[PDB]
Amino acid sequence: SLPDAYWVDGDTGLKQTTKNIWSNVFMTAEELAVIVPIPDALIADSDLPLWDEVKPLLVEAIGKKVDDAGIFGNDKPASWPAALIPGAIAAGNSVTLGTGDDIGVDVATLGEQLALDGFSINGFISRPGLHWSLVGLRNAQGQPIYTPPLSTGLNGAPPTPALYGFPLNEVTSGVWDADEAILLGADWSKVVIGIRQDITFDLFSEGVISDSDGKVVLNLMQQDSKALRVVFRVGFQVANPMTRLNPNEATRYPAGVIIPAGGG
Amino acid sequence: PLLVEAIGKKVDDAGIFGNDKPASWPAALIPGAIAAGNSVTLGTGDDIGVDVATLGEQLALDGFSINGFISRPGLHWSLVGLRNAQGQPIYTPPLSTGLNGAPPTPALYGFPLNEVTSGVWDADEAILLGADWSKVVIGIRQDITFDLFSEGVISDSDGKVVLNLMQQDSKALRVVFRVGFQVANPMTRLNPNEATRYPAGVIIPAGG
Amino acid sequence: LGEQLALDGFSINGFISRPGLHWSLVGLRNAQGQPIYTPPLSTGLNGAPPTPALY
Amino acid sequence: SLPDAYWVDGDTGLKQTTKNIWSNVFMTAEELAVIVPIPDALIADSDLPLWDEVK
Amino acid sequence: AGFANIQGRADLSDVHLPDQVIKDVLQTAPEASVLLNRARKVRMSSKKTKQPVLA
Repeated sequence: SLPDAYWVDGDTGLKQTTKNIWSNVFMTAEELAVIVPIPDALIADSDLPLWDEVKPLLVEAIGKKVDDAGIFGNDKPASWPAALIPGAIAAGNSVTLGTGDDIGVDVATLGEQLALDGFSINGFISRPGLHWSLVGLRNAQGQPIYTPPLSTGLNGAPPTPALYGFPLNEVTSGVWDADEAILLGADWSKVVIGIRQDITFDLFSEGVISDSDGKVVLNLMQQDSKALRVVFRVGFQVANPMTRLNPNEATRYPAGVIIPAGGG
Repeated sequence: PLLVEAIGKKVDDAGIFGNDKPASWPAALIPGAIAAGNSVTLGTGDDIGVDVATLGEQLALDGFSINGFISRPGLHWSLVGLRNAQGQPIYTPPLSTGLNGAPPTPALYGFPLNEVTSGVWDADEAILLGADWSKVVIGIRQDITFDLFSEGVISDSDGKVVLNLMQQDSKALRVVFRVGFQVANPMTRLNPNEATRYPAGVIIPAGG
Repeated sequence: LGEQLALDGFSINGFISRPGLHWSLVGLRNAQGQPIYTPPLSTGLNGAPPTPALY
Repeated sequence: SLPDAYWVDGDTGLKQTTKNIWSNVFMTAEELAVIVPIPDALIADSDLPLWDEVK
Repeated sequence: AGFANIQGRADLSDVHLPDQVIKDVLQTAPEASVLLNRARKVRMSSKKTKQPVLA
């Protein structure tokens, strides 16, 4: 909340009282992890150094799951808040593509909804291939719109990938769903990742891999084998403070999304 | 800091919109322009630029020249999203505008577009206010003053004690500020009629 | 075509094309009858066409 | 609760698991206070120091 | 019992499993006034001031 102040009815008028209120926000860590067993006869006689080769791909495979949970809400832990795209849709910070004349007016509609919530866009993330779909679209006059008129001719090189001077940042890791969104815009300072345990690798020469019902499937000592375990603990928060322009938590959100048009 | 902000909010709400205004103070800028007839309805012509030029002409007919605006939250992004009937950009020169390029500094006709980011702006009353800001004066009598109390009482309008700071184990912080407001409309050769001359003008929303 | 390669994760790097495509491009008019291979404001029938290229 | 321990059934007998449990206890602070009023005249007139006497 | 004793979060006290605190309040910065910055500023020294005007 905020306190008030009041006008006093002349000299020796009776002054009034006021108060102020605070509340809480929370963040919860969740765990993702995997194991890679290899028989050490194969480690010894493989020319390829298999433990140094697999680690970069495991680091990359961890990062892919965190994006998919935090942006799109897929496989999301039950304790995490709503993901950026479902949260922006529930708040009403959404724009259906081609409701205006031009994708630039739909992006501008996005900027205005955030400004009316009291936040400003400072960047995007977008679908794979968005840049070439921008060079490929036309005004109702049948001319290109992505560049100044004196640089619209098909012989010339396209510009650096951007909308309104912000880089497009196409999501090339394969996490994106183009049936859900084209573009997400946000104040990226309001999006927070809490590192509880950074990516740690452990290599084991002893013990077992076991089934759900307790059978041993691989014994590391008795079958001349090793296994690599990787673990990450991570929490996610999207932090909307109370702004002056929109007090209501149900409709104030620090991100907005452009979504695909509906079917016939 | 929240009490300094709450004081500044009440000054703007009295001087611009006239809500809960002191009786010794003159008419507030928005009700004052509306009473004088220095008013334009948004979308009376083909783009917001023609209504802004109508506001500029109305002040020139009173003998005053605009030197700046104050304006609704989110206006700049509604201007970059603006297209004519041929589907071209209105807000910047068509010969140098396309979707890759950064928007300009928020402005109309070369004047900064100061959006009011506090909660004061009632966008159901006005979109934009233009004025000669040299004619608007704030008089400071006593700067924001803070005093802390540990003895004494908060009392009712009828002399009854409502909180006793000593006997109920409590303190209180008092903030006080003293201020005057003037909008100065000298006689001009062009409009000697006090009832219709004014140094500010407003664009109001469409319809009722 | 440029978008389809980007949806596979490849970047378009150059072309090869049929005979006479360049003069097919300088003859390119939109449905409003304006040129497209060069911008309408800064090109008219008098001047030399550009060096043969595409994006 | 308290952890148990056990006798192992010979060399290479199978050892057993145990656990421990805790709960919370809560203490709330409460206030007691009184006021003693005295006239300035008595504080001035008194031959014995009235405040350091009452404490 | 011999087997499957394991330490759960439900076995520990609140003093074992505390929440971490951040002391910094989540808020936006206080907005400055319009008129106390746009209007011309004069220092008053009485409840009222007066000026002659040509009429």
